[PDB]
Amino acid sequence: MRNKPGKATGKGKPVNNKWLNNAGKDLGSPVPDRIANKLRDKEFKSFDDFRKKFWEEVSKDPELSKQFSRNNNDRMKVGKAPKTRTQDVSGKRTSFELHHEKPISQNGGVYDMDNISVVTPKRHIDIHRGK
Amino acid sequence: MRNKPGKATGKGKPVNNKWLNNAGKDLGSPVPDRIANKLRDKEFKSFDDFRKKFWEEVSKDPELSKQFSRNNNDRMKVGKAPKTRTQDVSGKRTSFELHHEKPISQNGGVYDMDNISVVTPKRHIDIHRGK
Ligand SMILES: [Zn+2]
Ligand SMILES: [Zn+2]
Repeated sequence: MRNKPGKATGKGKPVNNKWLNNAGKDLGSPVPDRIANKLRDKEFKSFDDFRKKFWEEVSKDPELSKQFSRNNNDRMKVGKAPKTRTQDVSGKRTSFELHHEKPISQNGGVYDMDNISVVTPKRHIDIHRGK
Repeated sequence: MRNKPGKATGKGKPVNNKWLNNAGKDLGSPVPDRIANKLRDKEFKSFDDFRKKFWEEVSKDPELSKQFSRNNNDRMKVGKAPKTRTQDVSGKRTSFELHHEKPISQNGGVYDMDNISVVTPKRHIDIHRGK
C-alpha cells in the first residue's frame, strides 16, 4: 500500500514557532494545519512522493521555513527532509522522518495527515522498538 | 552490534511437541533450553551467523526436527529458517524470524538467548508496529 498512489486527507494541527521541538518524544510533531491545507485533496504516486511534496510545502510556508537554517531550507526546497542534530541521527538516517501512527500494515491511512507525524530517526526507531 | 562477534548466553526454556505453536502471538516461542545447552558460551561472528547455526542446531535435535516437514528440515539442515503457513508471511518474509525482546539499540543482548524468541513475519511486523 505504501507505494501505491492515493489522495491526501486530514486537518493537521496549528503549530507555534517551535514546531519540531517535540520531534524526539512521544509521537513527535504533527502535520501543520497550514501544510495540510496545501496538500489536502491532492493525488500522490507513493508515500515517498507525498514525503517530497510535504517538505517542499514546508519550505514555501513563511512561518514554518523561518524555524530552519538556510541549509535545511535549501534541502526542503527540493523535497529533502531537514537534517537533525547529530544526537538524533542513526547511521544513514540523518534527517527528520514521517511516522504513521496507525501502521499501514494495520489499515492505517497512507496519506492521512492526521495519522502522520514528524519524528527524529532516534525516536522513530524507538517507536518501532528497534527498527 | 548485531554485526559484531559475541558469545551466546542464556538458558532458554523447556518446550513440548508444539514448539512454534504460539509463534504468531505475543513474543512467540522461546529458544529451546535444549538448543541453548548446545550454543551457550559459543562465539559467533554476527547475529546472522548465530541465526544460521541456531536453525542448524534445530535440525540436529530429534525432538525438535520431528515437529517440521521434510522440506522444512531440509532448510534448517543448511541454516535456513523454516517456512511459515501462508497466512503468516509478509511479502518476501516467508520464514520464521528471531526477535530481540529488548532491542540491541537499547543495549539488549545480541546473543542473549533469553532475549531472543521465534516469531512469524506477520507477528514480528506487528511487534515492531508496522515494520
Ligand atoms: Zn513509523
Ligand atoms: Zn524484533
